[PDB]
Amino acid sequence: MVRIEVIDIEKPEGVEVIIGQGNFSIFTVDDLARALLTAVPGIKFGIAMNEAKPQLTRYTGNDPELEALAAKNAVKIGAGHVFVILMKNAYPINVLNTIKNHPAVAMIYGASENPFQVIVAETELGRAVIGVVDGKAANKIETDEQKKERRELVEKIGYKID
Amino acid sequence: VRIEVIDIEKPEGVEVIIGQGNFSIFTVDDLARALLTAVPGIKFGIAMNEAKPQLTRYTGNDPELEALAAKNAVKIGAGHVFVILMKNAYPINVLNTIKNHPAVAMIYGASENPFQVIVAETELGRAVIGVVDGKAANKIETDEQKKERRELVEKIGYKID
Amino acid sequence: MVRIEVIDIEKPEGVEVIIGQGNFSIFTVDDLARALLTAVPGIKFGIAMNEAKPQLTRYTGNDPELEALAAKNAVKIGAGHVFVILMKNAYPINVLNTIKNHPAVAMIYGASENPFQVIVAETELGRAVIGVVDGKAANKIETDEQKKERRELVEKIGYKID
Amino acid sequence: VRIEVIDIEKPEGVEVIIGQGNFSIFTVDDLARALLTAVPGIKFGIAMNEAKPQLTRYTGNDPELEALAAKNAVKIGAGHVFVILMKNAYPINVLNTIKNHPAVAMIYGASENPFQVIVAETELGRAVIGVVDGKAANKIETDEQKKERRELVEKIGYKID
Ligand code: NA
Ligand code: NA
Ligand code: NA
Ligand code: NA
Repeated sequence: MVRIEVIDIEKPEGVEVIIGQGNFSIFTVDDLARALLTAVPGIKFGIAMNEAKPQLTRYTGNDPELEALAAKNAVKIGAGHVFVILMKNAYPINVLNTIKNHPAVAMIYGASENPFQVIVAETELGRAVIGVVDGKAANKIETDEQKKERRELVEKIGYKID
Repeated sequence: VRIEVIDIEKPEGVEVIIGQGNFSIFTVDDLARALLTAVPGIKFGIAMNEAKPQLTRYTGNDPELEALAAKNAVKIGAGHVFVILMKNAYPINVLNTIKNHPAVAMIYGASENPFQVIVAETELGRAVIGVVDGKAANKIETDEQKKERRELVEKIGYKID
Repeated sequence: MVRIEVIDIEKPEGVEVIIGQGNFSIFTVDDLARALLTAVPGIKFGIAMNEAKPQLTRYTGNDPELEALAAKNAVKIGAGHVFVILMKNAYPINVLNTIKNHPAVAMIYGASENPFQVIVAETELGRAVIGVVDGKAANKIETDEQKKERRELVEKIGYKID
Repeated sequence: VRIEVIDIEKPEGVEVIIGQGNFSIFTVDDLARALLTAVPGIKFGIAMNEAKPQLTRYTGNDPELEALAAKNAVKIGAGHVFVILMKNAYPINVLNTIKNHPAVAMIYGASENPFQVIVAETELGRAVIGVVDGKAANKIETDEQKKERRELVEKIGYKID
């Protein structure tokens, strides 16, 4: 059996979501949370990770609301060893390497603040994340003018040196 | 071999990071761009010495930290050494970004303590032989002091629910 | 590179300061100190002079306090071959010629008991004294009455002959 | 040539300085002003002989030292000679001030020793031909006496840290 379903990630506007595949849930949920604290001062987040054996969604973080939401999204996804992070006061570009560098992390499915979906397949054994829909799909290739625009915007955002 | 002890000049609260790299004209700009990705709002100056033309290159996003980074770098003089002075971010938030850079060999040290760079000089040029990162420890912590620091670490913000 | 900074001379009220440019620091700090002793009996002072090669501020004198202060001021000025003198029980007019006539002295930047500043320029090589602010600046020309006043005061101070 | 030996009259502890100058009416006053700049609190009398009116000019800031300086100067008589009697200052503190004066040619001697001025006299006037500055030495110091004077010089106040 292979039934596929689409899960809409529930998160408030401005909150960044990161979905990944890990190992050793009881240790990692806490250890990865500690690691996230070292990435950006003031980062606020919730992290939840699924443990297969007891079929439990573990969670922690340093923000009640994001913790509740991370756990809710994680248990819905259900897939074993999948972890969900919901954060604010930090961007994926400031934390992805910290996550990829964690010894119990296998991979990261995706990360952003766009409307986000997790595609899950369920078999007679359990569930598996087969992909993520990170926002709407692109359907046109940028023009030279649009190239200039994005580059000016990147500098305006703060990625500029003297 | 002549040995000099250079006091790093930096404002109170400013973090300094000294390292050894390569390809100065490219790296001074590229590492600066990388630092911008480490922590939003980070303010810094970075300078790096180029041997051939004997020039201290520099950039960043803060006039004063750039001038100070360049001053410290040229006083150190050693080729391919880079000096970073930053604020609005801590070493623990950026060291991996620096170690991850393809033109970086190593990082001598990083902190906000009174800092010194020990430099050796030969007939060719100079070499960083070590760094004095603050005062030296002279007492091993007691069990009570262990509890003290662990409570402080949590109070600083390193705590999870 | 040329960064300019202003250094405020730290000294007790009533203490006279003399800043100069010399040569052969290890010899001169001691020899000039000996010379000062011949200028006015009872003179108490501290003298410090910067030696470039070892980047050390040398000092001596015959007063612990003035010696510590002279060295503190000299090391912060930093400029090689610059010497700083802090004295009491003697006035500049009693010792300037002794200093100017020392064989290892190039010049004297200034001397007085007014609030005093040393303007220093720093390059990639080292530091240089580019000037001294000897007290507040004059902004008005004396009147004939003030002229009579200062002349009476000079006599009252003791510059009067029978 | 007649030769006279003049004993300088001065109280114990007073220092005498005899010199040869020029332009007496200006110099007696100007050199006195200069002496005041040498050491704060200096007390003295200065007299100088003017040839054409055959007058001994004098000034200073001490009535008795002035009277004595003038008496000694007129007894010496020689034109353009000046005599200084001072206290609250030593020759080592003022000799350069005197030598630096534009109207001073030379300084014959200076001390607090028993002092004599040897004067020669012609049909025109008088001339200082020398000074007897205290007793004459008759023994060369021993190595031990060297140590003795050097310790005394430091004790007097000529010592640095
Ligand atoms: Na897949
Ligand atoms: Na080393
Ligand atoms: Na100047
Ligand atoms: Na003679």
